[PDB]
Amino acid sequence: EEVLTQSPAIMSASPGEKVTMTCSASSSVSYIHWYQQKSNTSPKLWIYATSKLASGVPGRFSGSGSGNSYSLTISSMEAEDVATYYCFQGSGYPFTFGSGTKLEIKRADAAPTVSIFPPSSEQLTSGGASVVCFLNNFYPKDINVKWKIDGSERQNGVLNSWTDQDSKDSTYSMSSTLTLTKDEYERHNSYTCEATHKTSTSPIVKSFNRNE
Amino acid sequence: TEPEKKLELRNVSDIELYSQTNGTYRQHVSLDGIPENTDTYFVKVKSSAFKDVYIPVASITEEKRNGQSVYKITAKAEKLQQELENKYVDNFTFYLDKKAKEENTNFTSFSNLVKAINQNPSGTYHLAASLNANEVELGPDERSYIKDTFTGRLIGEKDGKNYAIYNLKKPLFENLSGATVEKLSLKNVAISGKNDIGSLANEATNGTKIKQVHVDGVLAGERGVGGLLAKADQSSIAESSFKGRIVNTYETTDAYNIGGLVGHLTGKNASIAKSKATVTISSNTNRSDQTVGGLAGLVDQDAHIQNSYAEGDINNVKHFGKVAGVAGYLWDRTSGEEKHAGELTNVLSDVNVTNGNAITGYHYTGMKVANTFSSKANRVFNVTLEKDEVVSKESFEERGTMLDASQIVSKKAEINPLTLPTVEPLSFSKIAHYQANRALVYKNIEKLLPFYNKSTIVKYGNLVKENSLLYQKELLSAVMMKDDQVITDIVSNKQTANKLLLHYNDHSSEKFDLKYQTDFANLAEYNLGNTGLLYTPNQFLYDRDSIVKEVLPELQKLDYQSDAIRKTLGISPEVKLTELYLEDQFSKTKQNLGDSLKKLLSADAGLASDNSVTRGYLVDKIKNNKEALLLGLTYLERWYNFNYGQVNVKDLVMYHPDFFGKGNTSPLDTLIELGKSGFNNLLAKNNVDTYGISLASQHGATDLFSTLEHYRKVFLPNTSNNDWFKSETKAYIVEEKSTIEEVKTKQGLAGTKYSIGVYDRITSATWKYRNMVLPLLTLPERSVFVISTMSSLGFGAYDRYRSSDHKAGKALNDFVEENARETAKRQRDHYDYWYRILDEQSREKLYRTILLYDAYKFGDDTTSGKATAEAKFDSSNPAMKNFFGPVGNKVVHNQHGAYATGDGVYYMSYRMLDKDGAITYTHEMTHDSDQDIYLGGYGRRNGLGPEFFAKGLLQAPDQPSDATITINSILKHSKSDSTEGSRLQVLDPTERFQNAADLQNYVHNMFDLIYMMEYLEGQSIVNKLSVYQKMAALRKIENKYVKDPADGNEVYATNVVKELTEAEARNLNSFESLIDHNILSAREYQSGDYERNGYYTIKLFAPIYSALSSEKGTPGDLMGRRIAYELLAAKGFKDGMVPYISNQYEEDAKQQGQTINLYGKERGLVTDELVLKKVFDGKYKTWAEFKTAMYQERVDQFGNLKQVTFKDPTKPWPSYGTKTINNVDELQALMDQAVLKDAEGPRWSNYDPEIDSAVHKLKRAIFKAYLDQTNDFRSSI
Amino acid sequence: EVQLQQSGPELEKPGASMKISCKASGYSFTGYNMNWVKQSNGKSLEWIGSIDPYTGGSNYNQKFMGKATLTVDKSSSTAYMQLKSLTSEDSAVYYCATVVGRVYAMDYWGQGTSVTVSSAKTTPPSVYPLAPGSAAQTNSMVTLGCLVKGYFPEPVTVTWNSGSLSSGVHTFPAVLQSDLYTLSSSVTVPSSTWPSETVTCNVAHPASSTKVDKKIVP
Repeated sequence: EEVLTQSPAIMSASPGEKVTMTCSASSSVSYIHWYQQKSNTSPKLWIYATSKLASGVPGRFSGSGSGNSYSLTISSMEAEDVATYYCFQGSGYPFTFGSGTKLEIKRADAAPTVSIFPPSSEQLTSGGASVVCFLNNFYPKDINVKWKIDGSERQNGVLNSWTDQDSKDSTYSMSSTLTLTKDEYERHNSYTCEATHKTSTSPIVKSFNRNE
Repeated sequence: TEPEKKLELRNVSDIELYSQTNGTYRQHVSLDGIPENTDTYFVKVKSSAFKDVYIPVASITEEKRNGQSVYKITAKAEKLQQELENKYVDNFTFYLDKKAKEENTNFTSFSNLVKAINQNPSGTYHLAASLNANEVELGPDERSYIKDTFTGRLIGEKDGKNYAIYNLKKPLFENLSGATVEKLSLKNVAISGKNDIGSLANEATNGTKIKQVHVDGVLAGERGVGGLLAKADQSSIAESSFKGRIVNTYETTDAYNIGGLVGHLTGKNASIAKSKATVTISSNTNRSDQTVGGLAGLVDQDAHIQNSYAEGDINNVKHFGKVAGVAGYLWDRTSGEEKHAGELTNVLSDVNVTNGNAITGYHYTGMKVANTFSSKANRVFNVTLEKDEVVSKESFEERGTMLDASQIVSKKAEINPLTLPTVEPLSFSKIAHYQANRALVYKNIEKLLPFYNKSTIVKYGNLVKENSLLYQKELLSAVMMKDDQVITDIVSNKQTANKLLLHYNDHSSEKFDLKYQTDFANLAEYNLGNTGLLYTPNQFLYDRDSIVKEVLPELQKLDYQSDAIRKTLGISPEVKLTELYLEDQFSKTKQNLGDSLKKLLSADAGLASDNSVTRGYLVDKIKNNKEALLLGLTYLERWYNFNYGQVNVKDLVMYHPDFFGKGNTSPLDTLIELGKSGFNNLLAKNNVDTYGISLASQHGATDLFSTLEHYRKVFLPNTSNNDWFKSETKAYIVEEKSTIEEVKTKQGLAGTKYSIGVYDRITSATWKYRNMVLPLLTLPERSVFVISTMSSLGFGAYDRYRSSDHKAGKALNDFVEENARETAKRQRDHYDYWYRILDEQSREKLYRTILLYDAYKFGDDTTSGKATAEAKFDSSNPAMKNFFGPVGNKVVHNQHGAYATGDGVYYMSYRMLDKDGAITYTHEMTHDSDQDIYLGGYGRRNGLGPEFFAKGLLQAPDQPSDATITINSILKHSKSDSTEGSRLQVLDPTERFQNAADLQNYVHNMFDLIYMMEYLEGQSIVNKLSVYQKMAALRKIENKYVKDPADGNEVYATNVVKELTEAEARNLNSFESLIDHNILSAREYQSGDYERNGYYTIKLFAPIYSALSSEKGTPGDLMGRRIAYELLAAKGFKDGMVPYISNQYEEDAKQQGQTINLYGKERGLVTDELVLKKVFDGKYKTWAEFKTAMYQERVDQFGNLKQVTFKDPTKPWPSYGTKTINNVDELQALMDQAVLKDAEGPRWSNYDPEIDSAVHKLKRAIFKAYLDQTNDFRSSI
Repeated sequence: EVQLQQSGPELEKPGASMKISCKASGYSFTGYNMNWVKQSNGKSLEWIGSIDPYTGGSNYNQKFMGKATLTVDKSSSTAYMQLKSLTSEDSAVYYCATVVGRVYAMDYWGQGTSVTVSSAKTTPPSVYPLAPGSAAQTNSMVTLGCLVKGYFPEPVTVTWNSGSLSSGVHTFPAVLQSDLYTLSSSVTVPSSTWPSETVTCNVAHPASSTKVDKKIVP
């Protein structure tokens, strides 16, 4: 087997910055075939044969390598550039793909508008309870959120899903869900969850009462 | 008149000078310059009969010969007296010329020619004589001899009748544009590259003329391959001629197209016409995009083929990729214009392509051929489905034995190029005392001591007597100590070698005790026993230790996986070096490098130079190829470490090249050349061809076997060569011979086609695995169990049979060797049995030999049962690393199954040494030996299948316990064994069977008993059966003339089975009505139709009242199998069965007027009614009449007499003693009850409603009673 | 141009077997080698086996040895990837490839077959209203939401304000809990226009045919 080891797994660079990825194999092969992939789309070749560029590609994208040491060198960073990359190799059987590296923009760190909404009357007829909150257009991804029951810290029944770096502002949304039964929802009048961000030292706390 | 002994060179072919002035040794061939202030030069002189002699120059001058400046040269030596112009001198001197002008003209030298083409790409070039291409250095990594892409505007060989250049490792031009080159041919070509390699050049971009060109030799590169140009670009090439060995084993992932003339055919204006080629072309396709067209291929962009005929063969490893004899890829990357495909005209090849198509790789409704011709070769490719199976595509235009007439359509044959340079030997007289009778003796003793005054040379000759074997021609002799083939003069010089082996042209030697009677530091001389002649091994005893101190360290630091070694190796970085299998010997050679390098320069060159600067040249000569020296000596050591009795041949080939003549050749150089030769040449399998490239013309020898044959005469004469082969290898081989005296006498014959001799059979030509002789010879231990049997060669792995219950050491070895003897007895008895049957003079093909390779599933001793391991490559299995892998035989290797390529057998489901595998051995033998072997020289029935001939027609019973009419020729078992119960099969074959006539008697009786019980069955049935009991009892058979993909015609009739209707059953009121309704019992048959060539056999007692004979040419499977079983039971296999299953009446059918078109060739068709008449024209005009007469004849036969001595159990476990059925009526009365009970409450479900069924119990009750009652089925009355 | 159409997305129960198919056009289907890859969300993308269409050749990865085999139909110009012993790990988008000049991609890759494997029955999702706590309502724009939790299998579509709002909403990545899928989405709208105005999410999920909307309450 020949491994392929792309690094860094994710890179944040401002537009116009110099960005390069390093992939290393378990063997030495004459040619390496790069492959850009957008999020949740079929991928397309961007370079091949180590340096031979693929069609419909900008000049900024470049590639180089020898022995077990290979890499792709993009001179300038753009929004179109934000994509996954694989130095897939087929020179030797079995054909193998690179470990996986994705370009990301370097952006100013936005602070979020936090959420929190009670279990609906439709949820209460079911007999369950689910409060959920979001963190608005915030950067960098890095965010830590807590949950609470009547103002008592809780980390159970909690399910957090991260938005992927957006397209237009490339800043991330977020949502976490505190899910417990109606018994707990009726038991705790107050429900709380609070964000944590470098952008704002103070954790952004949002809460709504059972009575309101 | 006593002369003196002084140094004197007699065969002075030429003198050469080199200088160390620049710190590197360089040749000052001409324009040396006015005498240099410092004599840093050393004079190397070449002799046609002796190794080059060396000494530093001591004086050099420049004086005018006839007012003609010529650089005088002189050399100081210890005693180099020269008889110059019949005048004796003290030390050798000569005169080197000023300059030559045969480079402005490129007619004379290859080195001059390459320079000339490089100063002017565009010019007219002509050749004065055939020349050697060895003159060029070849470069470290230079792509081709010529850098220019536009060159050779008019290169011609027309000025002379014909000429060619021999010894090529690089393409010629590298690219051509508007270049005309014709009448140019090459001979010792060996071009290998990691780029798109073409023999002539990489490409011809514009129209370039390639005509009357006849390249021949070796061509093979890692990446791309074209016969002349890598690809054809709008260029005219025709009447070309490449005949050479080309293979791309390297598994490159690019879709390289290889071609006979050009890998890619791209010209629209271009076309290949009336061209010729031959090849051992092979490759691993893997990619459909990769295309090998045999003749150019990849026809694209309107390229037309004008009547081209090539005779080369293809051995493709991968079935998936596209390859074919004349076209690899008719289809275009552009749009599919019938016209952009290109055109094919008057094209026939006798390619035995494997895993490839016959004519065109891509078949498209608009095929652009229209003039298709093919030869009778093998086109079968392996489907590789769950079961491994191989079949022909059957989509080509076939031709008969007029292929020679088709060859006559080709316009030209060849040209006979004048021979390369000669520089003849010019082998003395004109001496004070000369005896004419001793002239040959003088030549013979000129070999024994060189550098001796010619007068002293003849002085020794006078000492010879008339009886001396020196009077007989004496080939080069050699010196050895206690049979150590000593080469180290510097070490054993003081030591006295036991004897001198005086080789003769008789190819025999004589032994003379040696002694160091006199010691000279200039040269060491020895005593010639009592005879009193002197003897000196040819050396100057120079200071080798100084060279030894410097050479060993740099060469010592090398790695098998070293990239630099790979860079010097002819291999890509991606490819794994596994094929070398030299890593073990890479380590060993390095461990022994000091002694190895000691044995190397001991006799490398003649040096009289006390000066140490001269010794440095030798050190410079070695390091340059240190990487190759290691690889070469390692390669030679790996393949030459076997002794003839007590004498290792390693020294014989590694050193002493003079022993077989041509001592002038440079032994050190043959190693460095063999190291750079290239991994294509060094490839394990390539050893045979590498004997041609390197071991032939250096040893002045023709074939590896011929040198080895020449060696038994020299060593261990009086012992057979096959005997030397048999005694020497570790592997256990066994050549059991057949009892028949004539065949046993033939097994005695060393002559080919009669010898059982394994050495002979492997050495025999037409054996693809002849290269398997080296790896077997160097096998470390008994990891190879081997057998030899009539028309066959067994091969197997001890490790394959290694498992729990078979301990790897001793116990596994004991069971394997004993099993090998048992299987050898089983195989040879079956062939001896087949010989008794074969009296039709088809014994002319009696000894055809094919391989029997094992699964290669080399299991651990730990594994409880047979291993399923692929063990594909690079395993610690000694069997794989030392054998099978070096003689690479890549195979489809199924998880389960045993398949044959038609020239070999393979075992996966079964084992070659397995007793049950014996039945499979005959099954493969049925698949291969039949076409004209079991058949009388007529091809199998046109529809009759390849696997339709064994499942029932011709295979051993799968087990004695198994019940099917069959001959148990393969298995012989004892009568005392418990298997005697329900043996149901011949206990001992070959004893009851002494002739085919005796088989005819054996089956008439065997089928009389079968015929007796079937009528006993129907009568009970037609007489006493309920209407509903009649429905389940019987089945009906039909024939479907369905379309088959292989043949457009749908005339092949296919036995299909179905239940008969209730109305159809009411009609039956007679035994004859079963014959008329053609309905047979459904007890052992299901209504699922029977696929043609499907696995259908004949149940031992399944009643068949059906004679469904197709008016069509083919009838089906069971009916075809069944009727052929009664045809044997009536007429002899040759007399009747062979006519019914060999389509031999096809010529009679054409006379009759019946015909079927086959392979786009109008052909004859043969029908059952037609053969029904040939076999029985008047006896019966219907098959129904033939079976009807068989029955009434049969009725009288059972009725008149039947033995009373039939007793059977046919009862439950509690044993029943004696039925004693005295009469048939008693049997019938008992039969009526047993069958009636069988029809009462029938399960007819779950499994085994037959061996459990009462009717079959009773059927095998009185059948076994007869088998036990009679010694053999000899007579029933 | 050559266009490749893989089978429609399918879902199968583990320890089972399924066959997918890639359609071909504008190229010699048989003449250019085909290829197949498995697309894992958790891991990078990994090749299963290249296939030769003209002679039905099949090269297998050691990982997929026997797990799956490749077939082809030259007449229909459509290859077949055969899958057996299907497991939850096998669950993935698949993708056929066309080899040109030693290179499987960009030309050509099929639209994708979202092969999934499951022992979970079709389920409609749980929708509840999502929005602010202490201060985010005061903003010029307040976002509201609708949940798509505990449903099987994905696909899903959504509309807002009774379908009156189809913009400013932001769909959030899907996540799977207890074997039933879950996902989210937002509705950025002025806060000056809510609860002053009201909205409901017209969610349309095809496999379970869900049409359930939730009103947002301050």
